[PDB]
Amino acid sequence: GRMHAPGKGLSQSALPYRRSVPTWLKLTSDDVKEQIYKLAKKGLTPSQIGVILRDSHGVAQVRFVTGNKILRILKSKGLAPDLPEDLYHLIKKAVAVRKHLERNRKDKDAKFRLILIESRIHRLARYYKTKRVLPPNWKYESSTASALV
Amino acid sequence: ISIKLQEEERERRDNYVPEVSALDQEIIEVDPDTKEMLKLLDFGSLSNLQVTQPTVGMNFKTPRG
Amino acid sequence: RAKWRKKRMRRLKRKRRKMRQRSK
Amino acid sequence: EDVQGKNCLTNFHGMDLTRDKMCSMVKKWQTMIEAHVDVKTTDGYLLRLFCVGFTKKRNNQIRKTSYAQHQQVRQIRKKMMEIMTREV
Amino acid sequence: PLAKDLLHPSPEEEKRKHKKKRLVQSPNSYFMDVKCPGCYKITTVFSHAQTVVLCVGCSTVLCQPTGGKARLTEGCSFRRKQ
Amino acid sequence: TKKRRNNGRAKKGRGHVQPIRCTNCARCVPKDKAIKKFVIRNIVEAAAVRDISEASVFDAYVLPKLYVKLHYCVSCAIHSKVVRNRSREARKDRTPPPRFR
RNA sequence: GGUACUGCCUGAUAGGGUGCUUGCGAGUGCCCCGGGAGGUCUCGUAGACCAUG
RNA sequence: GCGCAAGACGGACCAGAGCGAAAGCAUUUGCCAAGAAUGUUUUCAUUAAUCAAGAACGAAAGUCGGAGGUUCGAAGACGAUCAGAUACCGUCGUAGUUCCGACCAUAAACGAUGCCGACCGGCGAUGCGGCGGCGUUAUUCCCAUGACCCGCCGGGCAGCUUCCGGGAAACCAAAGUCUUUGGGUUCCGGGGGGAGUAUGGUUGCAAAGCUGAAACUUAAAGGAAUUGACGGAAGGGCACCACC
Ligand SMILES: [Zn+2]
Repeated sequence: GRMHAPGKGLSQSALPYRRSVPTWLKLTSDDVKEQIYKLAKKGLTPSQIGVILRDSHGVAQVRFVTGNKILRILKSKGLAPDLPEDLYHLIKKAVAVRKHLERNRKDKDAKFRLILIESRIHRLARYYKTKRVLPPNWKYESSTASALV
Repeated sequence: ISIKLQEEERERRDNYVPEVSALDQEIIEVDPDTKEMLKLLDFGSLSNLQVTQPTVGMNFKTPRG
Repeated sequence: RAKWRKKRMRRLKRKRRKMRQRSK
Repeated sequence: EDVQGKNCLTNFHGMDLTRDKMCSMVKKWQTMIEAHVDVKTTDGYLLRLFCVGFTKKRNNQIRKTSYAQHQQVRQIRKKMMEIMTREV
Repeated sequence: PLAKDLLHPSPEEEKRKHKKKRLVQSPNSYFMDVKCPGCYKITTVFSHAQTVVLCVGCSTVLCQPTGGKARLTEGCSFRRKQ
Repeated sequence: TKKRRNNGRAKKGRGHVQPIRCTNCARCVPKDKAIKKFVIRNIVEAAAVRDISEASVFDAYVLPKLYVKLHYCVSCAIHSKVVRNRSREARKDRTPPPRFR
């Protein structure tokens, strides 16, 4: 089940069998691509974009339409995050926990959770060094953590 | 004790019947769904039937406590 | 009973810790 | 407060429920809800007003217990507060 | 019990089973087409829609997001697509 | 040999319960284990009802009732015979006694 | 037009509270008026808890 | 009876209910950050399971500093009971119980049942989210929404039931899928004593903690269940060698 938690659960997305772009959809691959482009120019992560398009424009999976998943399209055009957005998110959350945990020292539980978060970071970052998306001198440090986000 | 002939005398007493069967009624009332299960059996044409209105509240259960 | 002979053992051990001191 | 020469003038002070009633209300399968407000009246008198309420069993209810989720309770609480505050 | 066609389930039961436990994974949500009464415009909306969706010109708020499904504002018609 | 499946206490899926003071004893017992008996009776008992009913200044004055929640540690109950032990199979039955005629 | 009922409180002859008749359980009755007589309503009945060998 | 003060503690509501990694956690209101489950036609694309070394939290008591001392209360002091009580009962009452700041790392810290995963009979209940469904209600019609009511789905705490199968049996839908013996992994036991003692090492202010023998000794120690006999246990039952 969950990595850092006790709970074991089923909550997810089930993609339909047909990878075939349905009839009613009126947008090109290019159209979608421009949409995505400007949406990225508003400062959104690939998830955000995916969600917007799924909701308002009736795009089930961009991936079926344009033949390329979102992050590849963005990274191809040159606009991509420096660090992958999830790693980013975790870093930011850890930032918050730190910031709150400096004022209240008597809080045990938060200290505990911080440590957990840091473990998730270390796992991910290891994985990204091995897949060469980060320079492998890269180090998460408690001090410069506030900078990167 | 089982005396005898008293199995025959009970065969007498037990044997009985009213002039018409209780199973015979000119109008039997039935729920819409019963009529559906009959309509599957192609008996939806039966004459004796009367469809009765379904009860609107659902409580079949005892109030636990 | 267990609890009490555990206790007695700690008494005895404290006493032995006294009778043998690192000065000896 | 004032004595009139074998006449005593009495002004309101407090109010409460008989212990018996209080106990009579409380039962084991229902959520109890409580709140209080401190209100100055228009003549300046300062009053602490207490409020007690209960989740009622519905009439056809099969389920043994009537319980309000915490958010509902907080809501009701807030509304009691509002109401009596406005009244006094 | 001891005899079942795991191959040919009755469609009803398959509507009943959890979305991932079905013989084939079938999403339970659909793309629907929403129309506000006061305007002509048609809008494609995902059945369970996070955020909030808008009709552009009228500034009409189509639907509020909820836990399970987005709930459209009153009087707005909708049609499941296909 | 494990005696009760539930270990005598109602505790499930929680680590520790608030301890309470025995009615009779003062002996500390956790709330789950504590034998609780609720008591609804009349302030004045059987005969003094008909007695005092006549001495009233009010008509149709209903006697107040006393409500008392009781907690007994396992010992005290078996002492007061509020609870008595039963057979191995009959133990399993948690359905309360038939005071309802 | 035919045909029922109807304790009190709230907010409809609905909904929600709550009752009296004999301690209890059944029954029965309890909107208003006029007139009329007939009266200790009937049937059941646990309602019981203050050492040494 | 009226007021005042102090410190503790949050009754009933409170449950085989919830939340947490576990210790543990119940007055109102706000602020601060977390978190599971659920929903999802979102995104990354194997990032994952378990864990020597090493780290975080860890009830009570205990120890150092500070504040505070209502209740209770080891030590102590009486008063009783008793053959004797330095004990059970009772009056007084120090440390402590309380808050803040540093230590300690142990409990029958117990589901006496490691963690991840797959499969294997039902049945009603419940908690949380979702989906659907007549009908009631928040007064009379329309949609929201809430309260009941009838189901379905996924997690949870549990329950009942059963020739699923286990098992020494008690019992267990896991303790099942074990001579028809192999899903992955960590910790760990080898008759009873001697002993969790001696020693060395190590942590601590201290009490102690962690690691941990041997010489010797001994035919059993032990676990379930079965008939007994007994009990100062709970029930019944009889007798003028029991009473009325
Ligand atoms: Zn006691």
